[PDB]
Amino acid sequence: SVQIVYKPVDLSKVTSKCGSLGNIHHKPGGGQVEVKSEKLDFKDRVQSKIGSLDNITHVPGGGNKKIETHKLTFR
Amino acid sequence: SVQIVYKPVDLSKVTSKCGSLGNIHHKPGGGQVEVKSEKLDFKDRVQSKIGSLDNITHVPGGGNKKIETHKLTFR
Amino acid sequence: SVQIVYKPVDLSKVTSKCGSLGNIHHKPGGGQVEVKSEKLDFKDRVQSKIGSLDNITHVPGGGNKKIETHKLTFR
Amino acid sequence: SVQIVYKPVDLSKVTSKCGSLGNIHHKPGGGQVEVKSEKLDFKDRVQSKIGSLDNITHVPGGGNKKIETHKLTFR
Amino acid sequence: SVQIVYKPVDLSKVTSKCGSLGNIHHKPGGGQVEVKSEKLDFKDRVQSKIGSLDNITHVPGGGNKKIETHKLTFR
Amino acid sequence: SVQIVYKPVDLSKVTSKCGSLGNIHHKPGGGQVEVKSEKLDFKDRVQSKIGSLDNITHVPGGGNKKIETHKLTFR
Ligand SMILES: Fc1ccc(-c2ccc3c(c2)[nH]c2ccncc23)cn1
Ligand SMILES: Fc1ccc(-c2ccc3c(c2)[nH]c2ccncc23)cn1
Ligand SMILES: Fc1ccc(-c2ccc3c(c2)[nH]c2ccncc23)cn1
Ligand SMILES: Fc1ccc(-c2ccc3c(c2)[nH]c2ccncc23)cn1
Ligand SMILES: Fc1ccc(-c2ccc3c(c2)[nH]c2ccncc23)cn1
Ligand SMILES: Fc1ccc(-c2ccc3c(c2)[nH]c2ccncc23)cn1
Repeated sequence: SVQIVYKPVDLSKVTSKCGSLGNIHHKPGGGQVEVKSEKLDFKDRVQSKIGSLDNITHVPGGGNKKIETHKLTFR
Repeated sequence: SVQIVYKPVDLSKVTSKCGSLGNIHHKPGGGQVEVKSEKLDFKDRVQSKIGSLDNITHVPGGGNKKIETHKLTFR
Repeated sequence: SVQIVYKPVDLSKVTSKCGSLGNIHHKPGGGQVEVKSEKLDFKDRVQSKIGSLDNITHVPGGGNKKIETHKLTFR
Repeated sequence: SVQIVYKPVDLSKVTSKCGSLGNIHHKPGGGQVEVKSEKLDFKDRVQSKIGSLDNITHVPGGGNKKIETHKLTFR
Repeated sequence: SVQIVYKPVDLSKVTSKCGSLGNIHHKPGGGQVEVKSEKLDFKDRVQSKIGSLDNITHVPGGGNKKIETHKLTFR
Repeated sequence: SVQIVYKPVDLSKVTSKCGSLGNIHHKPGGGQVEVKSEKLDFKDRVQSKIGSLDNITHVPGGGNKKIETHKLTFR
């Protein structure tokens, strides 16, 4: 005989209050970029990125995160 | 005979209060960039990034995080 | 006979109060960058990053974190 | 004989630059107001104001002012 | 004979630069107000103000001011 | 014979630079106010103000001021 009771209770709270949020300024890559190449030999795969790439401004009002995992394994 | 009771109780709290949040300024890469190359031999894979890349401004109002794992293993 | 009772109680608290938060200035890479190369031989993989990359401004209103793990193992 | 030449030259400048302007919160009179009167005799004019009156939020983008007066008086 | 030349030259400058401006919070009169009166005799004019009155939030982007007066008086 | 030349030259400058400006909090009158009166005789004009009145939050981006007066008087 085997009896297993799995009764986790979650009454938790993840909250945030922000009176005002803003005046955010993100300016990447305002400088001049010059790339001058001459007599280059590439014998394999080439990946090149020039300029302003993949810059992120992320401004969530809350941005609160809850991660919870439940696992019952029986053998 | 085996009896197992799993009754965790969570009444916890993750909170934040912010009266005001802002006036954030992020300016990466305002300087001039010059890359001058000549007579380079590459015999394998090349990855090149030039400029302002992957800069992040992240401004969450709360940004509060709760991670909780529950694991019951029986053999 | 085996009896196991797992009843952890969490009434904890992770809180923060901030009256005002801001006037944050992050300026990486305002200086001039010059890279001048000549007669370089590369016989293997090359990774190159030039400029202002991967700079982070992270300004959470709370930024409070709770991590809790529960593990009951029976053999 | 009387000769009068009035030739003022104005090449002046009143300018302003604002990158962003906002997140302004004005909350007057959030408190409870109770006025309880009994057996008052007024024998003349009465002016009464109760509550939230005449509060101003004024947010001009420039709000720049130039005042100039020119006066030539001859007798 | 009388000769008068009035040639003032104004090449002046009143300027301002603001990168960001905001997150302004004005909360007057959040407290409770109670006024309890009994058996008052007024024999003349009465002016009464109770509550939150005439509060000002003034947020100009520039708010720059130039005042100049020119006066030529001849007798 | 009378010769008068009035040629003032103004090449002046009133400037300001502010990288960011904000997170301003003005909270007047958060306390409770109680006014309890009984058996008062007023035989003349009465002015009364109770609460939060005439509070000012003034946040100009520049707020720069130039005042200049020119006066030529001849008798
Ligand atoms: F289905 C998807 C969804 C998303 C992406 C994805 C997102 C972001 C980036 C990316 C790929 N590669 C990068 C390199 C440098 N910086 C940022 C990124 C690819 N496949
Ligand atoms: F079905 C889909 C859906 C999305 C994408 C996807 C999204 C974002 C990016 C991407 C691919 N590759 C990148 C490289 C650099 N930076 C960003 C990205 C592809 N397949
Ligand atoms: F599905 C996805 C989703 C996201 C990405 C991803 C995100 C960010 C970056 C990335 C890849 N490579 C980088 C290199 C340097 N700095 C930042 C990043 C790829 N695949
Ligand atoms: F033609 C006009 C135009 C405007 C007004 C005017 C404006 C503002 C106010 C006012 C009168 N009396 C007040 C008392 C207390 N606080 C503010 C004010 C009267 N006549
Ligand atoms: F033709 C006009 C045009 C305007 C008004 C006018 C405007 C504003 C206000 C006013 C009168 N009396 C007040 C008392 C308190 N607070 C504000 C005001 C009267 N006559
Ligand atoms: F035409 C006009 C224009 C404006 C006003 C005016 C403006 C502001 C106020 C006012 C009168 N009396 C006050 C008492 C206390 N605090 C502020 C004010 C009257 N007449």
